[PDB]
Amino acid sequence: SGAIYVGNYRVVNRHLATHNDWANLVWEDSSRDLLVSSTTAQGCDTIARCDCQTGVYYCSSRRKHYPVSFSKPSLIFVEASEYYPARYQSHLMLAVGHSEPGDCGGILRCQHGVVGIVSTGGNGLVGFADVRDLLWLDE
Ligand SMILES: NC(=O)[C@H]1CCCN(C(=O)Nc2cccc3c2S(=O)(=O)CCC3)C1
Ligand SMILES: [Zn+2]
Repeated sequence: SGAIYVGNYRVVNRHLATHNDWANLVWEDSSRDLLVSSTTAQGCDTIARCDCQTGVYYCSSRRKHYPVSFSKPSLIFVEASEYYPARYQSHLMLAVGHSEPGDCGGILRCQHGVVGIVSTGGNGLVGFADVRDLLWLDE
C-alpha cells in the first residue's frame, strides 16, 4: 500500500484505489495502473521533473529503502490478476530488486523528488509506474 500526496491530489495504484478515491476521481488510466483522486487537505510531496535512472525506493516487505538503477518509462508485459487481464502496461520502469504484492504503492525518489510508485513485481524485478510526465499534478 501507499500514495503520493501533492497539492489537492492523491496518486495511488489504480488496482488499490478505494471507494472514496473513485467518488472523488480526477483521472485514471488502466494501462498505467494509476488513479488520481482529489483531497481536501494540501499535499506536500514534490514531484521530480527529470530523466534520472537512479533513485531509492521504499520496500515495505523488508521495512527498508533500497538504491536502484531503473529503465526508462516504456510499454512492458504483465500477467493476469483479480485486477487486470494479461496485457502490457505503459510508462513502466523496471529495476533489479525485491518486491512482494503488498509492496505496491512504495515510493521511488531521486534527488529531485518523487519519481513513481511500485506497481509490479516478480522474478527478482520491481516495476514502478512513472508520474514525472503528469505536469498537471503541480498546478
Ligand atoms: N500493475 C499490475 O498489473 C499489477 C497488479 C497486481 C498484481 N501484479 C503484480 O505484479 N503483483 C506483484 C507485485 C509485487 C511483487 C509480486 C507481485 S505478483 O506478480 O503478484 C507475485 C510476485 C511478487 C501486477
Ligand atoms: Zn531525477
